[PDB]
Amino acid sequence: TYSSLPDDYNCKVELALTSDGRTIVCYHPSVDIPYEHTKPIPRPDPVHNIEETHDLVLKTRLEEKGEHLEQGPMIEQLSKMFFTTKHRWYPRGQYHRRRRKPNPPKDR
Amino acid sequence: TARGTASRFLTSVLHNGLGRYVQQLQRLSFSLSRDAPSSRGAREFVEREVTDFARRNPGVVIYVNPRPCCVPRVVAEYLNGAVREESIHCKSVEEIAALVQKLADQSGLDVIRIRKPFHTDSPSIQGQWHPFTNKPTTLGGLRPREVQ
Amino acid sequence: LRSRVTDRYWRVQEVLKHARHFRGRKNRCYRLAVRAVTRAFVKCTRARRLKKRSLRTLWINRITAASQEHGLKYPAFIINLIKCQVELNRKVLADLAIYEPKTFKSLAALAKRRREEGFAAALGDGKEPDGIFSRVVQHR
Amino acid sequence: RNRIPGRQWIGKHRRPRPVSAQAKQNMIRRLETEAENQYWLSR
Amino acid sequence: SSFSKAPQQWATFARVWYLLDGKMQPPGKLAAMASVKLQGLHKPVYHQLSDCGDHVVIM
Amino acid sequence: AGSQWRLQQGFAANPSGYGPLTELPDWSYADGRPAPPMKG
Amino acid sequence: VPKTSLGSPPWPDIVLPDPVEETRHHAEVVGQVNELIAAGRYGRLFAVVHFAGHQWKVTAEDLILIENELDVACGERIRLEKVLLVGADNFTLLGKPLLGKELVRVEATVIEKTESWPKINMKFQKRKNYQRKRITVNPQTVLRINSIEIAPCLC
Amino acid sequence: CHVARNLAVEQLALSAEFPVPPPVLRQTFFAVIGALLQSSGPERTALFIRDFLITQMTGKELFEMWTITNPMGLLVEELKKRKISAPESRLTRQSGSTTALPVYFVGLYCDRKLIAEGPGETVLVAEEEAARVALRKLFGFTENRRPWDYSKP
Amino acid sequence: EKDIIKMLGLEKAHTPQVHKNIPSVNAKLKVVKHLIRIKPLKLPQGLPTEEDMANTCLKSNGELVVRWLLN
Ligand SMILES: [Mg+2]
Ligand SMILES: [Mg+2]
Ligand SMILES: [Mg+2]
Ligand SMILES: [Mg+2]
Repeated sequence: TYSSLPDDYNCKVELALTSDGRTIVCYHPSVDIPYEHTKPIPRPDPVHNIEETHDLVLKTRLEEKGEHLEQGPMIEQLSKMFFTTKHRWYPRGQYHRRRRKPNPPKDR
Repeated sequence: TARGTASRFLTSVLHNGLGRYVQQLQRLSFSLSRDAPSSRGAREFVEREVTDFARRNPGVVIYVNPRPCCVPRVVAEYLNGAVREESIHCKSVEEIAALVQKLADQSGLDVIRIRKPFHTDSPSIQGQWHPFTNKPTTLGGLRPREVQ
Repeated sequence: LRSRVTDRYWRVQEVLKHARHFRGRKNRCYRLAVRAVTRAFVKCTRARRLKKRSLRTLWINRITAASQEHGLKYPAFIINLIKCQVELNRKVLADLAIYEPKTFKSLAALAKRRREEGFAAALGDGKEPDGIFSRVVQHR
Repeated sequence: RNRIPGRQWIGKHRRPRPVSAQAKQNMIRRLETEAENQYWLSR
Repeated sequence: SSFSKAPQQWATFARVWYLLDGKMQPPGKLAAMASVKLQGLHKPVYHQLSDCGDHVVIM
Repeated sequence: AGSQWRLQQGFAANPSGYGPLTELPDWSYADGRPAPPMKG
Repeated sequence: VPKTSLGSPPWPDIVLPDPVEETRHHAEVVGQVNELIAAGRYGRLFAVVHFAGHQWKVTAEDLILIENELDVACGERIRLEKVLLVGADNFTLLGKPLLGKELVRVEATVIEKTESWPKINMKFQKRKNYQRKRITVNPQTVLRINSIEIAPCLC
Repeated sequence: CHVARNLAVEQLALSAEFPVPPPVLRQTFFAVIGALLQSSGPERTALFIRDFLITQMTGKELFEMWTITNPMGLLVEELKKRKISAPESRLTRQSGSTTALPVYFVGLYCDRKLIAEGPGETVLVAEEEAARVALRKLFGFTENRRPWDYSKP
Repeated sequence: EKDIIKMLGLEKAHTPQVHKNIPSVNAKLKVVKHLIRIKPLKLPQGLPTEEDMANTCLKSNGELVVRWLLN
C-alpha cells in the first residue's frame, strides 16, 4: 500500500502507468463519511407563548411580534448580522437605478 | 464596446445539431431592379447561381422580386423569427454568393458579444468544488475547541 | 455653387450613439463626446490586450488555491506535471480544479510522486535506478 | 522625508539602487552563453 | 454532485470559520495566512468581484 | 514553464514546437476520410 | 547520534515502493480500470482535447466556439483527434502527451458558420495628430460535441 | 409551443387570432406529428420525437419537472420496496450555526452506510436535499448519468 | 552591429539559421557574438537527400533528423 496524498478527503487515488508507458491511469473511487465521524441532528422545538386559557390568543402571542428602528440603527444591526460595513445598505440614486439591466443574460 | 453594447451567452436554437441538424435559414427574399446599374450584380446572381443555391439548400424558400428600386436588398428570415436585411448594392456575383452562403450558414441569433466561447449544461461531472470537499472529518464531528 | 453639409445629423449620431451610457454632459454634447469616445476605444483595445493577462493570473491563483488545498505549491505542481509530459494549460487546469476535484487530486498526487522521484534520484545519484513515472516517452 | 535631489537617475547624486542576485545570475548565464559562443567560433 | 441549483450554489459559496492560535507566533506569518483566508485565495472558485471571504478567529 | 527540462530531454522549449500536439491533424471526418491540411 | 535542529533535513523522509511491486500494482490497477471500461460502469465522460490552438474541456452535448473558419459545411460530423485527457466519475486517463485514437473518440457536429461582432481597434497619440480606427469581424464556428466514446483496449 | 414556434409551425398553422394560443399550437404540432406517423414509419416518427422533444430535457433535472412534496416519504417508501429498513439523518458537516447564513450538510445512513448527502441553509432544508439526492441516486436520474443516445439504430 | 545582424539573416529573433564554418562568416559572428547563440549542426542520419527534403526537422538540441514523423 502506497499513496502520494492521504485518501481521507473525498477520494482514494490509485495511480498506474500502462505497460506501453504512453498512458497514465488513475482510479479514484469516492470516499464516504463514516458514521463515527458525524453527530445527530439537533432539534429545537419550544412554544412558550401557549396559554392554558385562550389558545386563540396564544397563537397570536407568537405572531404579533413587531419592531421598527431608524435607518441608522437598522443598518448597524444589518452590518453586525451579516458581518459587513454600513455603506452597502444605503440606497442609490435614480441615475444608477435606471441603468441596471432589466433582463440580464442567464447561463445553464 | 462591451459596456456600450448588449451581450449574450453561447446558445443554440432548439438544441440544434444534438439530435439532427436543421438549417436555421427559413426564407431568402431578393429585391432587385431590371434596369438600375446598381442591381447588375444581383441580376447576374439571379441569372447564374440562384438555381444552384436553391438546389443545394432545399429547406429555404427563395423569393425574387424585380421592381423599380435603387438599392438592391436581400432579406433573410430565420426559424427563430429573426430578420436580417443586407444590401447587395453594387457588388460582384462572387460577393453576392459569399454573402448568401454566410447568411445560410448563420443561425439567426443576434450578432453581439458572446460572453463565454463555450456552453456546458451541468459541467459538475464527478462533483463540484465546495469548501468541504477537501477537508477531513473528525471523530464525532467535533469542532476545533469543542470538548465532548 | 454653395455646398453645405446635409447629413450632419447622422454624422453626429454615429458618435453620440457610443456615449449614451456615459455620465454628465459627455452623453449629450458633441464636443465632449468625441473625446470621451476616443478614450473609450483606446481603453477597449488596451483592455483587449490586458484581458489575457488578467485571466491567466486568475487561473494561476485558482491553481495555487487548489494545489495548496492538497498541500502542494504551485511551482512544484506545474513543473512536476510538465515532467510527466502532461501538457494541460492553466485554463484547463483551473477548470479541473473547479469542476473535477477527484481529477485534480489525482493530478496533484501524480505531481507529488514525480517530485519525490526526482528528489530520490538527485539524492542517490544513481543512473541505474529510474523512477516509474520519471520515464520519458518519445514521439510515436 | 528622504528626498532625491534633482532627477532620480541623472544627476551627480542619483538613487543608490543596488544589484540583486537575480541580475547577477542573469549576467553569469549570459557570460556562459557567450563563452560557449566564442568556443564554437574558435576552430 | 447531484444537488439542486440553490443548495449547490449555497454549498459552493458558503463561508467557513477558521481558528488560529497566535501563542508564540510571528505576527507577519500569522497575517499572511489570515489575509489569504480573508481574501478567499484558498478557493479555486475565487474571483475579485465575488464576495468569497471566510472568517478568521485569531486567539 | 519548464523549458530547460524540455531542452534537456530533447523536445522544444515551447510545447508548440514540432511536437505531436501541433504536427498532427487536429480533426478528421467521421467517415475517416482525411481533412484538408492546415495552413500553419 | 546527536539530534539538533539542522542535523536532519526539515522535511519528512520519503520511501518509494519497490519497482517490481509497483509494476505489479500498476498492472492490477490498469486491469481493474480496463474491466470497468469493458463492463461500461462509467456514467458520463469529459475530455480535455486540443483543437484550433486551444485546449477545451468538453462533455457530451456540449457547445464550443472556435474563432477561426474551418473547411467544412454546416451539419457535418468531425472526429477530434488530439485528446489530451479523458475522465469519468471513477477513473481518468491522461495522455503523454496525447491519448490513442483507438482508445478514445470524440465527435462533434458543425452547427453555425458565422461572423463575430465588430471589435473596435483604435490607436491614438497625444498631441501628434495620430488617430486610427479599425473594425475587425472575425469568422467563427460553433461545434456541438455529441459523443465521447472509449474502448477497453487499454494495456 | 417553444419547439413549434422555433420550427415555424406557427407561421404555417391556419388559424385565427395570430398569436395561436398554446392549446392551438399544441394541436397543430401534434397534428404534424400524426401526419408524419401516417406518412412515414413509427421508427422514423419516434426518431423525430427523440430529436425534437427529448432534447428539451437537456440540462434539466428530475424534480424540476416532477415537483414532489414529501421527498423523505417517497424515499422511505422506495426503500421499503427495495427491502431497506429506514434512512437515518446525520449532520455530517456544518459551518456556522449562530450566524445569519449558516450551511449544513445532512447525510442519510442505511445500516450505518452513507447513501447520499445534501447541503442546505438550515438543517431541515439540508435533510430535504439529502432525501432528494438519495431519490435521484435510486431512480438513476443523476447528473453524472449516461447522456441520451442520439444515434441511428 | 545592427548591419552585421541584418546581413547575417538574423533579423527575426529565436529562429535558427544555418551558416558556414568559414573565417569569412566567423568574423561577423565574432563581431556580434554577444547577441547570438551558436551551435554545431549535427547530422545523425546524414544529409537530407532529395526524397527526404519534405520530411525533415531541426530538433532543439541541434540535430537535423531526416525521417521526421513517418506515417
Ligand atoms: Mg495578440
Ligand atoms: Mg525630484
Ligand atoms: Mg540627480
Ligand atoms: Mg502566424
